[PDB]
Amino acid sequence: RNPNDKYEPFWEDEE
Amino acid sequence: FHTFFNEKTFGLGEADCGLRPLFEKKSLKDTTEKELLDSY
Amino acid sequence: IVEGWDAEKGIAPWQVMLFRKSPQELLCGASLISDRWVLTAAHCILYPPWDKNFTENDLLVRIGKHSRTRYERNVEKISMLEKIYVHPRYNWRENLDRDIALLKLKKPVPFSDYIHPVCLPDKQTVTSLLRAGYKGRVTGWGNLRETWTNEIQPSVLQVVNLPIVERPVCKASTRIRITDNMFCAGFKVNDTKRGDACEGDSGGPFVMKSPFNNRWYQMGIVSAGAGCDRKGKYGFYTHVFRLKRWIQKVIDQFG
Ligand SMILES: *[C@@H]1O[C@H](CO)[C@@H](O)[C@H](O)[C@H]1NC(C)=O
Repeated sequence: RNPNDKYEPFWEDEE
Repeated sequence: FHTFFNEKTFGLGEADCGLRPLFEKKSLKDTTEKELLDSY
Repeated sequence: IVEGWDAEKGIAPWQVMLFRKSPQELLCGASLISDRWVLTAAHCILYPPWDKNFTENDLLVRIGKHSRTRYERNVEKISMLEKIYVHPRYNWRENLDRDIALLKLKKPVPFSDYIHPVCLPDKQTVTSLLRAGYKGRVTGWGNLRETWTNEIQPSVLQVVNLPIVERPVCKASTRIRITDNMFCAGFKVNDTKRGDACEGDSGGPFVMKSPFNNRWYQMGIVSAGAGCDRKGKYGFYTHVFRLKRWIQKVIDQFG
C-alpha cells in the first residue's frame, strides 16, 4: 500500500 | 467593494472577495506583500 | 515555482489544486472565484496533441491546501465538477491565445480561514495596477527546478513575486505571436532575481493586492511559465480582465 500511493488517500470525512 | 454578478448564477463570495481571513481580516501581514506594495 | 518560498498557511485562500481522479495526479493550479466557480487554464483541460481532453468526470479540485500530498483533514475540501467550460476560441495549435477555462462545482464549497475567493478585476483595477515593474504574485505546486540534475517537487505550496514586463519587450522575447489577451512577467537576464512559474503551475493565479481597498485581484492565469525545463525569457499569463466578458457569458448562462 502506502508507498504505492503518491498521494495520501483523501475521502474520509465525505458526503 | 461593488459586485458585478448575480449571486444565484455565480454563487456566494463576490461581495467579500479578495480579503484574506488570516491576514487582512486579522490586521496581519504575510512575509512579502511589502515587496509588492513597494513596487507599486 | 522556481526561486520562491514555502507559502504561509492561508496566504492564498483561493489557490485550487486541479487533480486527476486516476491515475491520481496533480495536473495544474487553479483559483476559486466564488463558492461555485473555479478558474484555470484551458491547456490544463484540453490539448489534442497529447491526447488531453478531460471531462467533468475525470477531474476533481482540492481547496484550502498547503501540503502537496498529505490529506489535510478538516482543512482542505474536495469538490467534484459539474461542468467544464473551455473558451471556444482557445488557441492550442499555435499560441494559447484565450488560454482559460471555467469549472462549475458540483456543490458550493464552504469558505473558512483557508478557503476564500479572489476578486476578478474591473477596468479601473486593470489600468491602475497592470503596469510594467509592478510585482504580482504567483502560487503553485509546480516543480522547483528544471528536471534531470536535491528534489524538484515541493512538499508545500510555493509563492514567488514577479514583475510585469513591457509588452513590446514580451513580444520580442519570442517567435510566438503574442496577443492582447496575454501579458508577460518576470525579471531580466542580467537581473539579479530570477523566479518563475513552471509547467505544473499552469492554470494557477497571478494576483495583485490593491493599494486602495486592500483586496486581492487575479490579473492573469499562468499560461506558460518560463521556468524549470521550459526556459524562455518571460512567463506568459492569460489576461483575465480581457476575458471578463466571456466569463459572464458563461456564468450568467450556465450556472
Ligand atoms: C474532445 O474534444 C474534441 C476536440 O476539441 C471534440 O471534438 C470532442 O467532442 C471531445 N471529446 C468527446 C467525444 O466528448
